[PDB]
Amino acid sequence: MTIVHRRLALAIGDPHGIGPEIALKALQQLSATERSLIKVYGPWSALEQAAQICQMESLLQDLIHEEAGSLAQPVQCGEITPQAGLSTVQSATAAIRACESGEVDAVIACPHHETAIHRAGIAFSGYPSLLANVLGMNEDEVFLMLVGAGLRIVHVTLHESVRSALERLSPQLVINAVDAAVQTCTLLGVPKPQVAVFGINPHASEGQLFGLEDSQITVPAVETLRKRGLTVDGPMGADMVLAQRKHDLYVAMLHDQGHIPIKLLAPNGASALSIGGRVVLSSVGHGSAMDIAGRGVADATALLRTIALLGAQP
Amino acid sequence: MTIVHRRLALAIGDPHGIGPEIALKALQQLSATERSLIKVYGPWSALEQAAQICQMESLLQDLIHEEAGSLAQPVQCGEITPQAGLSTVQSATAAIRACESGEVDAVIACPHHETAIHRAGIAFSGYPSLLANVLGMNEDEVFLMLVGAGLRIVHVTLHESVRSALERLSPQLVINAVDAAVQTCTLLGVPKPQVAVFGINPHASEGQLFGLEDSQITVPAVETLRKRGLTVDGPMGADMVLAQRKHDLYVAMLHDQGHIPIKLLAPNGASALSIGGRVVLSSVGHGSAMDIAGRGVADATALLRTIALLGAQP
Ligand SMILES: O=C(O)c1cc(O)ccc1O
Ligand SMILES: O=C(O)c1cc(O)ccc1O
Ligand SMILES: [Cl-]
Ligand SMILES: [Zn+2]
Ligand SMILES: [Zn+2]
Repeated sequence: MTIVHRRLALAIGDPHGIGPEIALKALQQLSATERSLIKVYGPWSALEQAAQICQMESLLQDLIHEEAGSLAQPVQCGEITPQAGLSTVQSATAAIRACESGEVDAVIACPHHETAIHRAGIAFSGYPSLLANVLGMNEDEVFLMLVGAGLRIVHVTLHESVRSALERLSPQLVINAVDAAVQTCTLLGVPKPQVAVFGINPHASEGQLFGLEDSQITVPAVETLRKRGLTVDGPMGADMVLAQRKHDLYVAMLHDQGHIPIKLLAPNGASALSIGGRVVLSSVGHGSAMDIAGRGVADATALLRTIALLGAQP
Repeated sequence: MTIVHRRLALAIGDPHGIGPEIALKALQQLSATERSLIKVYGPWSALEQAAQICQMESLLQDLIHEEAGSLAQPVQCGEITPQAGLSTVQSATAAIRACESGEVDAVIACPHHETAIHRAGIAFSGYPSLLANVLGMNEDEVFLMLVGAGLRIVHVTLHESVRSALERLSPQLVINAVDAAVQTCTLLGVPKPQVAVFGINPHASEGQLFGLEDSQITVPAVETLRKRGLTVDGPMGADMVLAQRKHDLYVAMLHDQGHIPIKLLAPNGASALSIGGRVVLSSVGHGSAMDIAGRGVADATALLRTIALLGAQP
């Protein structure tokens, strides 16, 4: 059964971690045709290392590959180094540039190590930020969509105090979040999705009874999106709309509104998609696992599921 | 199977609705011993009416009853009247006063009709507010706990703008909410609960990276609760802790944090418990059903489940 129905870039993550290993393990399970659709970005030495541990030398031949994040020294499985940190960011940057340019349709980034990246002197708050830099966009014009248990939830704000989020919220920012999420839905295999916008305040403010914010922010936003031809319900109380389960995309105003449901229904298998300017990037749901790196016992189910998600048939 | 292990007050709700009918139907399914623990508050005429339609006159004898919300005219099943609206509020007020005074340990309110109550010139936002008035407490000193799919979630703030809730939050307010919820856990059959406190900010502020609020409010609150002998984890990110499902009580900081999960896992079969002073009050999850009122088609499963919850063995 085929799962890859488009061209993907696979950035192999921290080359001292399990990233390289899970990359090979995942690709091995795909057919030849499927493998020809996945271009692997990262240092070749890391991949040779993982091949020898995993007995997958045969596979390296049939691998489309672009050298990125080359190492100046041998691979040290399980060690945190700035060298590995830079490699990580260079591989992901290459993958993203390939997607920006149209050479691939999406990017999957294998696990990084924040310490590694930090020690290299590189600021990194997440894949949202990274994606912003590379494309030269504002950090807040890149959005996180969680996907899990059939729920797709884009977040208009993310990793800041609730106060800070509320101060930042505006009609335009919501419109941008939806625009990004709707295009992403095309990739995922839902070309014209039915959208629901969450209320900032409880029950979407109940007119103005529980706040003015929804009347100033979410209501204008929805009316514009409707006048531009989009099918959008709301603002409605997050709690209520989610329970109905009659929409393809939900638009959370705050981190917890979208994160709580996803993690409740999918405490392991949720994908996190950073989306900006025609680039969709998903991390893999776990860390670099330095404790097991290079012992060849890492599961590549998560990565495979991530490939199935970004690879869906239109 | 016994389900009533303590003294309960049953306010029969709108006397033109199904409240009277489901009251009799529920009580009928209980044993004699169980019935002696339930004191029914409401007009006797409504109960005679429901008996005669449902052929349950035998039961009225063995019913502990206090006249409340008497009607000045015959019962008109299926009609919305201010008379029925007042009856509703008087019955519930009596039930609550019986709980306040220590005559019963909890209160169950059968369905009301908002229009009925409104036409009587009575303000009514919900059972939390009503409970506040009757006891003469501030609306913010009463807490809503939702119960459903194994989850019990008390809310420290409720029905106000997110900004307003954040402005209200304080160590003491959290401690109060927990104190109320923990006593309620005793009633519900969980003497020594394991508690988890949600973060105000995403990831409980991530030290102080995503705000100072958790270090000012939730962290102090937890340390006090621990020093007073409670087993309390957190503050932790709402999303994360909920997914673990290793706690008996969760403490939401905002409406949506607690409401989203409950409604998602239990779009029916969820209880709403208003708790203030020693009083625990639950609604039934449905309306007065004027379309069927007095046609003998109402099920009392929902009410019976509500009795099982507030009636649980210590
Ligand atoms: O699961 C989270 O709280 C989360 C953490 C991140 O670093 C990035 C996106 C997320 O959704
Ligand atoms: O579930 C809700 O949003 C809700 C609505 C109300 O009208 C009263 C209490 C609640 O908890
Ligand atoms: Cl009375
Ligand atoms: Zn997060
Ligand atoms: Zn509500």
